[PDB]
Amino acid sequence: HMRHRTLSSSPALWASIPCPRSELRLDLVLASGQSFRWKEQSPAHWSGVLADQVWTLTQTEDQLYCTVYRGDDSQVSRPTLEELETLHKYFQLDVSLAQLYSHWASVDSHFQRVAQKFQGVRLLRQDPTECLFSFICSSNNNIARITGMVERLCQAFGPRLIQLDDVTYHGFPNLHALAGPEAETHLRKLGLGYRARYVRASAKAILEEQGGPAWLQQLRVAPYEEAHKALCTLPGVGAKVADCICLMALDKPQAVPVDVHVWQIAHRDYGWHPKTSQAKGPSPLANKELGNFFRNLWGPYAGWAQAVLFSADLRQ
Ligand SMILES: Cc1nc2[nH]c(N)nc(=S)c2[nH]1
Ligand code: NI
Repeated sequence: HMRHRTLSSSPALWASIPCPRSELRLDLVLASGQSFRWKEQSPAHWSGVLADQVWTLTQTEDQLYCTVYRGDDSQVSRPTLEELETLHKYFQLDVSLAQLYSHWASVDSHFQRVAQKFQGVRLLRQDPTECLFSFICSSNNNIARITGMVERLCQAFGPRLIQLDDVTYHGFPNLHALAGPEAETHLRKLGLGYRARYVRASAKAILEEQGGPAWLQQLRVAPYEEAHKALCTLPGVGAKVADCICLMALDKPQAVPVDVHVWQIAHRDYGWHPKTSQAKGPSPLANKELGNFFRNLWGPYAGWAQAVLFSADLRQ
């Protein structure tokens, strides 16, 4: 009934935010392992849900164009001012990525080379709940599969928003919905495997042990180290997952997730080995050590630099 807008099709309905290609490349940010809720339905047109609404996003060399689908039986209008603010905060556009790129570059030549080809990789400020349960799905997984699991989980447990072409859009579930006695069984049906148990258990744990989603808000203002430790008490959440959530949803720019990719990057590209470890390969200690290494080199926005390299290590 209703269709995925392009900018050519329905230019009336779009609005714009002044934003150079160099501060944000949508195609590098939206499907490079931060959010799993965005897809390029038509070329250069990214559609996804954001806080119980659907958006299509596209950009020129100096403009970010965006349009909103309210969902309900609505008078299709342009994005409001508040909705444009919501998108501004989402891309943390107050932060100048140009100055961060040069600041990291001045101590790190490897970064300088990569950053040539990979500009406009910045961090989304994601909802905590959505980031938590998406990253619980990330264990022993690739982006594409995580994307699939998260989509079905939202269709199965989350409120229906709107349909566009053959795609139905659902909001992220509340904790209560994931915590119930049939939730693990349903989630296995949806292909999550062992992650089904961690999803239900962490949903149940945040409700009963931590008092629901205001807890995640507390962790947003809590210092990084405290947030990381508290996340790590949850079923299915270790250092990597906890660091991804810290970086991506709890405003801890210094959080450096250490997975197989950044372990490999460190060794291959930086010649780093664990010093204070005698054991040669990965471990909790060595991984924590590697995180410290990157903070020391890049500074309090080490997490963001790390995202530039992670994103670049996907594209051959
Ligand atoms: C899905 C995903 N896994 C990740 N691991 C690391 N180290 N960095 C990022 S940004 C990431 N994203
Ligand atoms: Ni070596």
